[PDB]
Amino acid sequence: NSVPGAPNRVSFAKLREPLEVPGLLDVQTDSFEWLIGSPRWRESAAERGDVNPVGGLEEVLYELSPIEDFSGSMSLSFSDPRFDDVKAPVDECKDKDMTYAAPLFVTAEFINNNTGEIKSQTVFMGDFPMMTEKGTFIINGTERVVVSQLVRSPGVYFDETIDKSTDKTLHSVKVIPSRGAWLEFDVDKRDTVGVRIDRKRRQPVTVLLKALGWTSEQIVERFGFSEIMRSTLEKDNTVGTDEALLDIYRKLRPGEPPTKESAQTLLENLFFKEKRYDLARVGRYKVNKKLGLHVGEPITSSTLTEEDVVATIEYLVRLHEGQTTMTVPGGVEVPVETDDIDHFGNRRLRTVGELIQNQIRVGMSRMERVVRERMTTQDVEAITPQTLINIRPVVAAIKEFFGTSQLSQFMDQNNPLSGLTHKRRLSALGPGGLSRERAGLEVRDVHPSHYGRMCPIETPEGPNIGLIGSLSVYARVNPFGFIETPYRKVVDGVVSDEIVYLTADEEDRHVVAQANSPIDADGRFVEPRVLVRRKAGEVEYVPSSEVDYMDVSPRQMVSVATAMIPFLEHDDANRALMGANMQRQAVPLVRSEAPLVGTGMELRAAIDAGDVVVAEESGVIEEVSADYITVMHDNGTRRTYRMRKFARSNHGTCANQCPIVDAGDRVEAGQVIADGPCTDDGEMALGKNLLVAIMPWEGHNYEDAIILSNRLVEEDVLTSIHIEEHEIDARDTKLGAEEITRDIPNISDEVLADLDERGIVRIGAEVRDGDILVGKVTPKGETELTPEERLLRAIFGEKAREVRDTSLKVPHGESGKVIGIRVFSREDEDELPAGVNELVRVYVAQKRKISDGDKLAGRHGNKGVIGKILPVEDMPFLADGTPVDIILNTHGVPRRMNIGQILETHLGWCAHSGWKVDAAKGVPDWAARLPDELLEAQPNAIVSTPVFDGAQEAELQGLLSCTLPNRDGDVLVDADGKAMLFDGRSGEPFPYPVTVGYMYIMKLHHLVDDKIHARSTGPYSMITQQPLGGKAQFGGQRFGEMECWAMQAYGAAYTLQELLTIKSDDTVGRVKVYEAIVKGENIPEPGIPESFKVLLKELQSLCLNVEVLS
Amino acid sequence: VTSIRIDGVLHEFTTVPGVKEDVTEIILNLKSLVVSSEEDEPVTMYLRKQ
Amino acid sequence: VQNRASGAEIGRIPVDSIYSPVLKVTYKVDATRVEQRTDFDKLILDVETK
RNA sequence: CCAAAAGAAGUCUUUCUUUUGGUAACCAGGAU
Repeated sequence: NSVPGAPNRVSFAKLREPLEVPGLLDVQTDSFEWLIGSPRWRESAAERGDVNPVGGLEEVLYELSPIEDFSGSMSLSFSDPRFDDVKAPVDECKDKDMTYAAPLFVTAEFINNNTGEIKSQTVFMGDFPMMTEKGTFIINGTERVVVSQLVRSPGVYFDETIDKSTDKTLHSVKVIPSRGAWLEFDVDKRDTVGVRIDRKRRQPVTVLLKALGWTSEQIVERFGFSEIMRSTLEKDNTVGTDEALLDIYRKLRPGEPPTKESAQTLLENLFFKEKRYDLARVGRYKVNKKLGLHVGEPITSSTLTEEDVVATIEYLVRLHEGQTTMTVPGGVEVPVETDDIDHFGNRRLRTVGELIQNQIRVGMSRMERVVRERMTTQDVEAITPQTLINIRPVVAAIKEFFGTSQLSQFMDQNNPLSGLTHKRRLSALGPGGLSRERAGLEVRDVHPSHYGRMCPIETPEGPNIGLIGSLSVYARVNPFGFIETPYRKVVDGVVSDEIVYLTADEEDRHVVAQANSPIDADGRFVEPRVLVRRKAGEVEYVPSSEVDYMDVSPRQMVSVATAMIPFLEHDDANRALMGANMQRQAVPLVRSEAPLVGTGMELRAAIDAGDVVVAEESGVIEEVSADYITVMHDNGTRRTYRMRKFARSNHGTCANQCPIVDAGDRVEAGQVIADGPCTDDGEMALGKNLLVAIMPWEGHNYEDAIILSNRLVEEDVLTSIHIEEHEIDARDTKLGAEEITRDIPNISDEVLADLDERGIVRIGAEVRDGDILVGKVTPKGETELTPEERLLRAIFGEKAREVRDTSLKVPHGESGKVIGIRVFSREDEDELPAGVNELVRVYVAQKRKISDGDKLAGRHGNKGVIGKILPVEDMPFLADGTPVDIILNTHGVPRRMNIGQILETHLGWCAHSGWKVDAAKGVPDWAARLPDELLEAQPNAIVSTPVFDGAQEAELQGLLSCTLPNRDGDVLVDADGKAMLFDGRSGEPFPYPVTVGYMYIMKLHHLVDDKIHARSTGPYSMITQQPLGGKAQFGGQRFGEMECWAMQAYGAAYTLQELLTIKSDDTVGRVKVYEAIVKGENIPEPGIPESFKVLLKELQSLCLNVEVLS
Repeated sequence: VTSIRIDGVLHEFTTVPGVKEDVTEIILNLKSLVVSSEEDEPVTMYLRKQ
Repeated sequence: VQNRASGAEIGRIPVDSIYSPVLKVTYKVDATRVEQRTDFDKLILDVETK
């Protein structure tokens, strides 16, 4: 549509969108360039927040500096963070297992406050991992994604909880800071206002107020409008400020002698000295907004103040009093109401920059601790800024973050859509967020403030449902971490084109209409009554004069993955959730095909994911090949694009890239120049178009099972390539000298045929489980001084030749060609982990066809494993001899409420055959509002039905009534959309017509070949002698507690006794039963399991005298 | 056709210098040949291009 | 056919074989059911090869 | 219970004897 070479996909959309879809990877990239402080972010903030532009690093270095000693006779300060160029390109870093990072330098200045001798230096602060142009990090070769975290913003939260004993309303307030100490004010069943500083027992608020320097006269002067505060003051029992300080000291400081100076200083230290208490800028902003204190002054300062505390107490007591609004002296009035903590005005987003800033902050705190401890144990005038700084904790924090965290994860690379979905994810679980096992049902709900900001459909189906969400298409995150959505403001009933981004609170104040409303070509609603959203998400019918805003489009409340489901509004939310979640499990196929009926989101999602090659500058193609494309730019310069051929992804799939241009074509900037894994000419192509029938067939498509044609196996329609990675390295060791070689002890030559002259197998050789990939031997150890042997070694010269082959064998259940071998070595001064001499990596590839038990799926949540694969002759075939490819059961459709698949089938038939609306005498009425150049289409036409503005039922019916014949003038599918099929197995025609069409089905990464496993006997564990677990070792299936209850219920005592003794851990029973079976004898009697004896020994180790009596 | 042998390639998952397609696409294109033989034993046909 | 089953080098690329000449087949029957009960069918079979 | 080496018999490749050699916990992600 707005891409220079996109395919012509004609849309059914009736509406027009004013706003283009933003960059879909803007969250990550605009959050990181704020952290490092790029000029791009500087300009972006200038045209917005020019009042105070500062990056994350500069903020950390400003809050840290200066670092002073108690005497104040010397200080250390930091400034001007600076980055060098990256150490190596992205491709080299990924190939050689190097972290993609850049050096960081700061200017530390040391001042002696009694000699004025200033000493500045440039201090190296470590290597800082840098984000690539696709929103990912490259840590130790692998590609990672940092996920954005949904947390609760810091501020003041008022809530009311009923009381069981008295049936009274009990209000409360919590002042949650960033990295500080809490303090709650509450009204208990008795009419008194308490306080819980830090986390202690309730104390009257009067104690705190007096400790802050308030006389009993001032309190009753300002807080004289409530009976509760007077009641609390009267029964205070505390007179004098010092007494209040002492009481607070008693409560807070356990078992210490109270005094005046310590109590005076500790209270101000806890909440007012900003080294132990911070609110951030978001917290200060939220407190000022809730209480309305400083509307004008800019936010500089992050500590509490007496004004804030007194205002909070007054707000709480007036809320309990039942007031409506409150004005604070020196500040505008505000409404008095309780808070909802699940409101997207109270939940903010910690993006990829905020998290790294927090980690740098703790690292710098540790470093400054070391610095100020080291400033007192070194003699002055020998100190230089380089001898105080210890950079190791800082670099340690970064490593800990990027290696160990629940937000730093391996990038999801099942297919291109998976990674884009991974980068736009908002997870509520992490360090500092709630927990999967401790999350209720009120936080998993879809609050009405999510509209336009978090997609209500796309979320995990398991125990993570509701705790992980995804960002909508048009949403952006503002400077404080709050999500915004564009709205089209309507002035005096005229729908303008001024787009304004509103966060959930502003959207709360106003009244918002709907996108699919009847605009009359002049920005005027046809009727006065339109559905709107009122304050608490209420939906009503307001006359079209109060409306303030309208949505920029439908498809504003959905995310990227959910915007690719055609006919989404005909499917219930339960099945649409599955349809969106199963699109990121599809596996790339050997050849890709774009859907006949899409939604128009595929091109944008494909170009923004980044798996395609896009012309950086316009020019003319000079050379094309399977390996590269050379573009000749309009001005002299040339550029060569290299391709990724058969490269493994994080999940073991193929990552091909092939060109889609010829040697003479001219390309334009931003034009797709080479396809990717799951792209067909620049558009996402996750599956294939299959001819489908919707009948029950002989019980093989029974209960969600599926029937496939054998053509899909012969013609490699659903074939995929899977690649495996195997690693081994040679390490020094204390004994020394690990070696990769062909000379392996106790190995014959027949099992050393595929290996090349120096170990590793040859490229192209097919392997089976157990074959050796890299030959390797290590010292046998047991360095022993046996007289004759040792005296022969020492002077006579007998060699050690102690070897123990730790070779690399291909594990159980694996095979395929050897496509690549990557060998590192210390001889070539390659950067390897310390103590490693050599490192070799072998890639093994398989090509898998579709087979029974493999999982398939559509875009509407119609999953199911393949039940049978019929020969092409015994399948229902059309009157012209065309067999169907897939057969789906009827009983699954009407009960699940996903009728969108039937409409997709009808429109797919119409698109495949091509149509022509006969406007011989006037266009038909059903085709009146149908866009032009949709009145006719050629066979195999690609169309698009946007998610909430697509093809109506009347238009589908009309298109079905007029559809082109195939070769002879025969129309196979009638106006109802059904065809007369023949039974290819018996020969007779089926008595009634059946629904046929084209559906777009996907192959999911749940194949049987990874799921099948069996075991007679094999490896056993060590501590307990039970069999191992897992397919790669061998392992047995687990016979758990529930399966034991089932067998006890049946009454089968002998089966249960043998299963637990002579099949698991009866060490002599195992061998005896094997011998009895092979020799044809009777199975012997079981003994005692070994785990019971292990249990007895552990109990005895706990100093318990366990003994078995007779 | 029962098998092929490209001289410069060792397996199906590689690329030929100068050819716009890769070996997998070449095999998928050859999978559309229609040929008729007259003798039971296998025979070989050659293809050379410069 | 797996490369190991036959005696073949690394350069051999086994290929799936489809020895079917016929492309598409269909039929229709013209049943004449008169009132006097002298009936018969008429098979019209259509064959298309590659 | 398996591998390697040596000796003996026959078969043209098995048997007998001797020597050497022979796993877990965390965190994360999925499925029903």
